Amino acid sequence: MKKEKIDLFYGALLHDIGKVIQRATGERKKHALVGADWFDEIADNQVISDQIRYHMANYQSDKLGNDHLAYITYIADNIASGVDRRQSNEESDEDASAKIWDTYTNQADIFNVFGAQTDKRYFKPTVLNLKSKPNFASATYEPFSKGDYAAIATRIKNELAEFEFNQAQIDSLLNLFEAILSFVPSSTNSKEIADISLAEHSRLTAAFALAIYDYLEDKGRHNYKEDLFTKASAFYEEEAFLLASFDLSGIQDFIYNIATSGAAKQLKARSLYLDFMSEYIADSLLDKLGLNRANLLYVGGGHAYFVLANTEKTVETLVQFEKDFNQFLLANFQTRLYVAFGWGSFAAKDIMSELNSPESYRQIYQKASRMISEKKISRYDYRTLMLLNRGGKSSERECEICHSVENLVSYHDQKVCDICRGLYQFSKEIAHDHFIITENEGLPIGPNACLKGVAFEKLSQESFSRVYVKNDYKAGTIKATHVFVGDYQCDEIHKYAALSKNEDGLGIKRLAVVRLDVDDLGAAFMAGFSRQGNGQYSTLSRSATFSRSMSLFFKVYINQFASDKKLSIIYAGGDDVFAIGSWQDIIAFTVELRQNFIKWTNGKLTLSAGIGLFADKTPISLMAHQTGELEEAAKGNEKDSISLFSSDYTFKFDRFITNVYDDKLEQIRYFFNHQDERGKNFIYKLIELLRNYESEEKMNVARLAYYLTRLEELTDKDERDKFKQFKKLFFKWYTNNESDRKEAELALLLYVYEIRKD
Amino acid sequence: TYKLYIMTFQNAHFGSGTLDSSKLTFSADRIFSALVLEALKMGKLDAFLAEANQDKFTLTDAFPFQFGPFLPKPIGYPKHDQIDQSVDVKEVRRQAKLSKKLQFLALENVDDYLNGELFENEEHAVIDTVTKNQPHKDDNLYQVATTRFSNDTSLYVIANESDLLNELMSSLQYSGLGGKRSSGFGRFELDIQNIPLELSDRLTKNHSDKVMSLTTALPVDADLEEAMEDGHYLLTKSSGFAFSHATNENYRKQDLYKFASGSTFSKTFEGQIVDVRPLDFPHAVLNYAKPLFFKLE
Amino acid sequence: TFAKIKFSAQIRLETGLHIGGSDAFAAIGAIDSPVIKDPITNLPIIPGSSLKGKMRTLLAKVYNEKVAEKPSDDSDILSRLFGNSKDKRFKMGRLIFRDAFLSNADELDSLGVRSYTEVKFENTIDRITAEANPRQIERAIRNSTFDFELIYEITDENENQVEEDFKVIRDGLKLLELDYLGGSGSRGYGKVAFENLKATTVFGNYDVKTLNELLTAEV
Repeated sequence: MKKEKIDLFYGALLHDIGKVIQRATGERKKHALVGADWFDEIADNQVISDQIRYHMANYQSDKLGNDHLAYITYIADNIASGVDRRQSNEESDEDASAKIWDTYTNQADIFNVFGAQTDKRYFKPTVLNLKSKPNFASATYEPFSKGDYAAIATRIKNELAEFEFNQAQIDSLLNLFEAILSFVPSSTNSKEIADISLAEHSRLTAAFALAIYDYLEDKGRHNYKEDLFTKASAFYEEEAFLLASFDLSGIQDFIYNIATSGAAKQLKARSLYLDFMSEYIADSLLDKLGLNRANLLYVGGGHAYFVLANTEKTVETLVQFEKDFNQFLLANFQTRLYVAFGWGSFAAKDIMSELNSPESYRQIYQKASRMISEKKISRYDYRTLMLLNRGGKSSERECEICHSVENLVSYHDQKVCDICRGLYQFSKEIAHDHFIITENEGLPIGPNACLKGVAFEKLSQESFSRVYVKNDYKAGTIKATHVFVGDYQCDEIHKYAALSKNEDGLGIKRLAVVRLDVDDLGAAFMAGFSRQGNGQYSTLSRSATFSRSMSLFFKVYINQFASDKKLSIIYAGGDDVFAIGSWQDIIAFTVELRQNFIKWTNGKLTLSAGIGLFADKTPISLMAHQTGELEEAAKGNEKDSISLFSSDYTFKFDRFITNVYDDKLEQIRYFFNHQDERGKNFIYKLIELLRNYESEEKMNVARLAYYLTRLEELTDKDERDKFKQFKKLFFKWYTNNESDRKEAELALLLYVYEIRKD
Repeated sequence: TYKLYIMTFQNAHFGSGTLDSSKLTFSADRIFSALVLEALKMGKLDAFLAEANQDKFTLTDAFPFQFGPFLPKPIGYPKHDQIDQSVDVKEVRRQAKLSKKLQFLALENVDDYLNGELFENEEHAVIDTVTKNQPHKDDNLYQVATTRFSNDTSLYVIANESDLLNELMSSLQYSGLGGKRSSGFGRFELDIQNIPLELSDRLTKNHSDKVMSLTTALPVDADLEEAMEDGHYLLTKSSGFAFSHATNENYRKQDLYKFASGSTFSKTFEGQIVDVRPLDFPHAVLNYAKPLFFKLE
Repeated sequence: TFAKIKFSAQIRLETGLHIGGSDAFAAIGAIDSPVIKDPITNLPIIPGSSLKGKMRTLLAKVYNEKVAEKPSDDSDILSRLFGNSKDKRFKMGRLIFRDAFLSNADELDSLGVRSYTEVKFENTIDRITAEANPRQIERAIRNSTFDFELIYEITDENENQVEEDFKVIRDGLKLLELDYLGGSGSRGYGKVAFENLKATTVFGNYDVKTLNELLTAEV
């Protein structure tokens, strides 16, 4: 895109850095002036300087030309905050501004305005780091401190001292901004709620400024002052934006359908490959329109949302891009993968909290969702279907993994297709942190574009169009797009069955697969904030801060939750979590993740989990299928449930945590490490009497009283004055109700799996 | 369009691409192939081929039968014209998920599903996997998936009343249906029942209103356009290895993409007994794609 | 003549049977070595793969006249009934096995049993230190019966070998009574008997009177 668009984007993104400098230094000057002065100390660019200086249109508008870009940026800021700041009169009286602005308040938690009203929490402003322990919001973190922002300002100045404001560096700046201001409020107005990070605020301002620029360029309207300042109320009514989206169907089937050995390496490679396919689709769509990742609201799980200019050229470019990528998917994966695009026209007034209404903010999503659904139902036209059904191929042999016929090759005396071959090659390249896009080298990720994972030292010897860096907040020497995925891996999957044994040989030789899902994520996105304030809390900014909160929780933070655990996180994006490892570590990881989530979201969103146990060398597709069934069963238990190893042990998460994992299983490892192998068999008998209580209810209870008082006689002298507790304990667990019987059954089964020697 | 053939299974395996995958119900190409093999083993293959060449022969995918015929969910009718409600988004997403999970509806309320009503799936079969080994080479540990039915639930198809088809079904009931038939899977007991008066009046083949398909049928090239513009459908592969008693080596047959059930259309079409055989092959491989339709309000 | 004969019988166990299923598949079983069960009724079953494999192995020591490293260089007698994947003319056999479900759970309930399966406790004694390591194995109860039902298909250009195939099947069944069904049967598991072993024609027409009397005579 043009140099003018580059300058406009940079001015829109850097307009509120003066707020950061003002909070760090404690100066009493206006934030725009401080930002412009600080920018002039580090870069000689007049256009960005005046954009930062005059991003409030009330500040010396008469000195600015009618075609000046700040009249765009200004109104874009009004779009990003969600509130028309002209009506609040906060820019015209300094004395009132000193009493309205509460500068001693940190960023509020996004969940303070989510769901039912609860206690308020506030985030301590911290620089995001991959290895850091979580930054949970807290009501104690409300007071503001200058020392926290001192390091923020120092690092921002150090990174922007030698920054080049050109095209190729643009993406890296966004990463830097995400690294620093994700826990700093955009506005400290007492009348407003500071749940919006300045991070996303500046990204949204830049995206909307680009959209308005494209719209005005299409319509030939270059009098920005007249259109966006004098007639801003009229511009707010014009349907100026397109809420676009794409959905890629076939991700689960493509990832999990592996039939032979080597399924682990393929499985992780396909997960990374498909995430990068989604990222490349988003970035190539943005490149074709001359936009950048600032317009990307959310990417992940095959779902991506964008805010685009509402022009016929945008609709055309969307249709032709969708057709080209559908042709590419038909050529490379036949009908397994299919991308469907979506869009809905909306105005500025549909997302400002003071002007919009809840059902319109729902309908702007619903239009794109409905159109995506209709395109998903009717996929291919007559010509494509006829081309698919031409037949006429005499192939004796098939692919051993994905059963494809196209382009079969021999490799390690197996017969793989071209895609399988590329994925086997890429499985050794996933260890690198740099992934380039070439024209014919690597896994075909797009039209005349292939993805290749290349080490850093060889990057200077490779030809590419775009480069991606995985799990890095540091702006490297190479201008690269930064992506974050959950990729923790302790050992190989085929070793996890044997790794469940301890140093003493204790533990069953089994492995576990956990599938976890966030409950009603889509309902949370659509109307999770609409419960409070009569729906005044339904705007784009808070929904997309919710999206970034979940993204940082599930693509960066799960890697820290999985630290020091013998497991691998295969897929972690959006709401679906897939992990595989030793069964004890899998259970502990699931419980820890649930607890950290319930602490992160204040309790307002729950998970549902399925944990399937399997033996060594179990084919991965079967493990994924059975664990998906267990996850569905856990969902069926009014959600907020965990299902362990079959549907019969479905519990509420809090019940499993409080009563089973940390209560009964503890009060069984205890007493039952005090009994020999002769008395560690009654553990099987107590299981049968719990599985057979509905037969012979009252003599099954008697059979218990007897069998419990026999374990307490087969013991050892005074070791038996210690098993006098089990009898009293397991008796009441047996006699209370069915829920505690099931909990004791699961606890006994867990203990049996822990102490097994075979 | 004449009878309501019922097959009561105990264990079955309908592979969807792998030995460890088993669907609840099979498709009509599988049962047509089973009939072809039983007819050729009988020796009366030519008579069955001549019967299939006629336009009277109609077949449909197996559907669940639990005290009444079931029909596949009509893909393409979640339409808001009968589901327009003022409920919250949580309930809208819950009902959308419930309808997406739904695959089969009872006959007595199919039109009720078109009135905006929401129904849940019923317990028909449990799909479980069993591990087996070979105790002479200690490396093969293969998993087989099953479709063990319960609660007096059977499968049913709709077809013309023919003595050849009746005896073919009777020989099928001791030969199994799909999967590892010589291992304890696929066998069934057959029953012949009359089509209910609320169903036979709806099974149609030739008119120009809204028709929901009952067979995994690929239309002829002449009328695919009408299925493209105003047709809602799902695409299903039909790949696999072509069984053959004439070749030592197993040949993969051509992958063919049909229209699933129940795909909704605005007009009926004609099916194909498509030759999916590989080149230079001695005998044909017939893939049956011929639709039986259901009228909608 | 296209007919199908159905050898139906009641397999009565005479010792505890341990066919054995996957730990997490046949339900999560606390015992170390669970037996395979029905996924709904949770009653032990005898899968048709078990019977087919054991019968093929037993008749592989009699009707093979040689040795085979794989179940592909087998005799024509075994290939024609069980099937051979690499032979064009026997890509599927004439025998169709079925799972044998529990058929006398009522009789077992009337006798007074509480479970249709039992836990047998064994141990191994070290040959040097003379220390005993215990072990548990799950078995199906002795007097449990299962519905055996095996079908043999007679087609055209196949009536010449029928009088042989009959004998083969009979021999196999006899060997299944003289050997163990799947499990640790060299140590006493899995001894079975066939009761009411008779064959009837169920599709088409065939003479099974001589076969029926020889089923009771030769067994």
